Amino acid sequence: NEVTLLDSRSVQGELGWIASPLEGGWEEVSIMDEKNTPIRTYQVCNVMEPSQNNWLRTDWITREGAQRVYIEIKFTLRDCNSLPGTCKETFNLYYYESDNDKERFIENQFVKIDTIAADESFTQVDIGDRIMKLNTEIRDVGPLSKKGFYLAFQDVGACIALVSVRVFYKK
Amino acid sequence: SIVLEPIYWNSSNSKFLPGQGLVLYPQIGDKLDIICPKVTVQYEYYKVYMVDKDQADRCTIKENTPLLNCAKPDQDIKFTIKFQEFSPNLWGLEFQKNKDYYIISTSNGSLEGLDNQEGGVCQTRAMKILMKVGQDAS
Repeated sequence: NEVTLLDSRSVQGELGWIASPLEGGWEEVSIMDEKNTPIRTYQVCNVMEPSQNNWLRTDWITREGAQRVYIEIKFTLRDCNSLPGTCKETFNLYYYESDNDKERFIENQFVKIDTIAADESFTQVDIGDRIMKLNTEIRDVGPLSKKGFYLAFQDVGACIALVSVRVFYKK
Repeated sequence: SIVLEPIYWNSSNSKFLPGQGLVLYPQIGDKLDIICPKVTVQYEYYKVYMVDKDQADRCTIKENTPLLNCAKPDQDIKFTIKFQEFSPNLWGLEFQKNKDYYIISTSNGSLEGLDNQEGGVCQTRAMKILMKVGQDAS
């Protein structure tokens, strides 16, 4: 059906993905799953600040000998002006192939997979009804040739939160 | 900055001033880690919840869900709280400056009484955490 190579929900422990800047942008915070289960998430909402360029690249992800790899993202995005007009309702998803599973820095190095957007956002907290305003975007990465890769997330001023990040390849 | 210094939820933690729990003065933006470490190899079973002043005082528990289900003795259990008013995440906690938030546990500490809805560890060791968001210390 789908062989997973990564699921942020079931990696246990702390996620500890490297982010630039280390703080002030993407921050790894916890939450209570829609189905309660405690998960680790990433987020940033520097909507009121200028020149946003917050990066968050995962860790080494092996392609386990696969060519095309699918990326399943589950973000939320709070409606910007629900806070004290023009609103960033997207972000960019990048990637980088590598046989080295200990890259410790790594932008121009990265390749943009697509400008991803939120079909739905929210104004109030979780009060609104209950919820499944949880966007889930699916993306494909071209033919691969190396051992693994890294996934990069670039914020540019949107009040977004990444609830889940899953990757697999379909056998 | 922001990273507030982890808070191990374990009876040996001296910071839990017996009879008054541990009091904090976290501000907006502050990040905090409640940790339930592994084992070495005696582990204290807990079910940590966040409750209102009512349930905080006269330790009782009730749809009242655990932020920490410390019950996995081989690995670390942890919930990283982010002291933000407006949450970028819909399922994420939110706070307000000048309000108190309480985190207690009514477990015996043992696996036996992990679901006790009354008193427990809190009542005894005084394993409560009072957070006075955006407030100083008298």
